[PDB]
Amino acid sequence: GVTQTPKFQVLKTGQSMTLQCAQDMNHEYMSWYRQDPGMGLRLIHYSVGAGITDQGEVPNGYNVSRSTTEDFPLRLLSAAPSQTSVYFCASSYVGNTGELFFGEGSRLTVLEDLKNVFPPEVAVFEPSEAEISHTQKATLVCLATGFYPDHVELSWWVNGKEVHSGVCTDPQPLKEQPALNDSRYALSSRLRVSATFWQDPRNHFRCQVQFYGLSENDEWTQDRAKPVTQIVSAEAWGRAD
Amino acid sequence: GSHSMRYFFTSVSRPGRGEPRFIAVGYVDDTQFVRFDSDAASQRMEPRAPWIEQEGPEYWDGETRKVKAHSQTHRVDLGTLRGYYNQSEAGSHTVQRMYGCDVGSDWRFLRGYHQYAYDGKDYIALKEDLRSWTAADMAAQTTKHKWEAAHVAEQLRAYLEGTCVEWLRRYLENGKETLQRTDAPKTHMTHHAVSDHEATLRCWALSFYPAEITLTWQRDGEDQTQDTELVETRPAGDGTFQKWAAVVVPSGQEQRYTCHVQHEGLPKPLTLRW
Amino acid sequence: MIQRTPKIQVYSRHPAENGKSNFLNCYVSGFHPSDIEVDLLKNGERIEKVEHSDLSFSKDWSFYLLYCTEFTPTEKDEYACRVNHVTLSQPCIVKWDRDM
Amino acid sequence: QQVTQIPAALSVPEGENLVLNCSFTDSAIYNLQWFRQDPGGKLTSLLLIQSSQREQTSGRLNASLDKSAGSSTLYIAASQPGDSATYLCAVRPTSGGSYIPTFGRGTSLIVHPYIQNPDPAVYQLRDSKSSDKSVCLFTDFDSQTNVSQSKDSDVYITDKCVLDMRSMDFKSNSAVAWSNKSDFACANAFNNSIIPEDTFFPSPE
Amino acid sequence: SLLMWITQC
Repeated sequence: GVTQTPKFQVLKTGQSMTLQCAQDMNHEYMSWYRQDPGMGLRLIHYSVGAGITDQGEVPNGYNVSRSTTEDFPLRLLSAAPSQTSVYFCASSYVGNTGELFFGEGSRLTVLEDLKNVFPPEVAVFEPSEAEISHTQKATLVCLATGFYPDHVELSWWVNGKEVHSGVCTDPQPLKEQPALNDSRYALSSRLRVSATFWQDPRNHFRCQVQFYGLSENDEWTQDRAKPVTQIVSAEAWGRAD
Repeated sequence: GSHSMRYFFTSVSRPGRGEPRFIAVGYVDDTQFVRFDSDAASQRMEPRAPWIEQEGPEYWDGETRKVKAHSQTHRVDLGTLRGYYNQSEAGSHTVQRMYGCDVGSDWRFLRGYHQYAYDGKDYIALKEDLRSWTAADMAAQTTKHKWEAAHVAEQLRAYLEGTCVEWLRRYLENGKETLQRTDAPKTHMTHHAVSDHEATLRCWALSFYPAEITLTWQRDGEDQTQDTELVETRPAGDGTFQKWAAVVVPSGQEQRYTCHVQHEGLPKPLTLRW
Repeated sequence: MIQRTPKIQVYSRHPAENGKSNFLNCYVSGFHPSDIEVDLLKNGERIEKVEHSDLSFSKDWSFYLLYCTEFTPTEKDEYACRVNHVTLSQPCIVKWDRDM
Repeated sequence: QQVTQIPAALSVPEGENLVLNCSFTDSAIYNLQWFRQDPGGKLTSLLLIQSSQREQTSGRLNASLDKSAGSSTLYIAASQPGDSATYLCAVRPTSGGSYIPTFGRGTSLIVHPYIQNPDPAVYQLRDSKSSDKSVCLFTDFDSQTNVSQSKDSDVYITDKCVLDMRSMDFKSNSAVAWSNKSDFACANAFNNSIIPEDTFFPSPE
Repeated sequence: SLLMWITQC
């Protein structure tokens, strides 16, 4: 398949970054796109073979090379905020079906000031008294707040096992200060179990949030914990009321 | 007469001294018009005949781009093919491809081709119906199986049956002065005492075009077909061709023999006598 | 088997006339693999500038190339094509005969 | 040349078979491919129709290709809320020599969950560490109930998302509201599209 | 004009 690394990345203006892309399908054609929030794929570069490359729609600030069949690295010479975006690598045969194969995607965020990168605050809210008696179900709400950038992955863990049934996280986060350009984000997720389950004191509930922030080796000087990539989690326990 | 556009591709692997070599050449009848070479510094499709130069940059960028996609596909075919015959990586091998179309005297479509070879032997080829394939051996069964899976033939149809001939007609009328041309053969004869009881008669045809020609020796009107030495039609170097046919006859009987030269640019078949 | 040795014909572009500039051709054919080495010789000496056509091949898949160079034929001067290929153990020389 | 997909938005209730349109100006194409993309997520290929073909199928998905009339249709059997996403159709040229594809801007699909016997309500959940800090949960509401956004900068309201209790074959919609402010205790939070047919408002303490 | 799409053997 097509594997892109990294998936998340934060940069300060001026840094040179390389997004890797590789495939093992012997595809002759590999391409790079950037898609800004609900805008549309915009072609940066593409190549049909080892040794060749061609520009696309937005090749500015982006260099590319194809030294081999498998790898098609995209490099930003000098990072700019305007380049903050989601990048997609895509490959295909230059014949056969001509089916496109997109990579996982890579979220870059270019900031002129690394201060503004905040880890999430995570809190869990216990099911309501009324709910349980009225519906015989218990809905836990997890709330991740104050994080930036919008790079997070949220999961619910019940009794040490990731659960998916009865969950729904916001498709996307919301700006705590919509007026601001660089507003910090919030995100809510729901885990609904049966009343009898929430009412068992043995049951352990936990909401974790994986945050992608600064590379351990990034510059930092703030009376505040270096907002590095990390996990922040809150938990709660079942109660016989 | 008839006309045709052919594209020949050669790819040779190099055990351990760089990428494989790719060489692509395009022809219209017996006239090369484009060429690409992995090892040339251009890295572009180059014009090789006068007409065609009128084609705009978009055309060149395109053919250049397409022909590199061809070199990758072949770069890979070299590895996959080893795998099918489970061959070592030590010796180089060769992959060849030849696709194109033909048109009648009226430029109407006639035939389509798409053939492939490995190490100088047939591997796989498109039947005349442009819908099925012919696999030479068990390795090609695999190439064939995935080609009918990826509806390859159905996709080629489009090209051979149309794009290919459209371009051919185009090059045919842009090149009238070169392509529509016909050059009758400058003809003559030789006589050299071969053995002590006989003398070779060699019938010459020179600077003619197209290459299609027929040299025929006769004795007493009955064409003595076996006993006729024919060299492979060869290029003169200037866009025309040369060819000869010879017969060794018992000395004295030279008056009895006759050479016959048929060629499109010839209004009526020649016949020469020593 | 997997190898075909080349055919070699050596001739001039135009009819040979002593003392008149012309082109000495060497047409190698029916060979495979493609790797081939071809020189033109003036009285044994290898002629330094020689050009050649782009590699192509026949319906039987064998390769063919035309090597060419200008020369001025004479009576005594001997010309020849010298070819080497994987099918050959010795360089293969073919003298130029102007009646052929 | 140009790929068009209208209606640009599509809203239906789960269970209904639906159609997604796709149109292209240049019929000279090698293939048409349908993708799927969810906000924050990646692109997922759905079907790939070669120019030589027609009806291609995968699971509940089915799609036709009428390359003559520059049209393709994506079918979907028994709509599941999980189908909600953006669908895109892209093409690649029969010639031109760039293999560069062309995308449409896609159609927005929202498959609303069928909440058999709804039970609108607004609960108040409390932080399991520090009291005081709590949250509001509008829940169990009907598919015909929009959750308009907040007008207050100190009030946050997340849209509805449906969650599924698979083993109990039960689905439910829910939105969340909260503040740092010392002002409301639910009841007021969702003042916008409330639809209080039965919005059970528990009596706190 | 060359063929645009070529399938690997």
